[PDB]
Amino acid sequence: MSETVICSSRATVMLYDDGNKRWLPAGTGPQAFSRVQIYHNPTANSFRVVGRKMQPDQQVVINCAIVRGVKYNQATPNFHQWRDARQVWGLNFGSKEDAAQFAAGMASALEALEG
Repeated sequence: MSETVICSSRATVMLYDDGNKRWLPAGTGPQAFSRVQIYHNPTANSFRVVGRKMQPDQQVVINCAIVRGVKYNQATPNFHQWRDARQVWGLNFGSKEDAAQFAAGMASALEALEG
């Protein structure tokens, strides 16, 4: 299998546009939540998020890498916004378990990457 996934949460990934101060659908225009999973690649001691929509289309809404530099902010019980380089990946969740599970793996990444 492609690398070793960490966790999986239900949410509609969102990309912030500091240029205009607001959020913006990471993937394409349409929306309908997405199954985002984290990738645990210890071969290089690095992590990366990967999520796709929940429709026959199957499109990745998130595909970035996190390495001892991003720290989950968690705006609300059902939201996770982190600042990596210059962008912001604020994904909106649908259920408590989603936002809770998502941070589960992630938190592990930021912990095995930072120290």
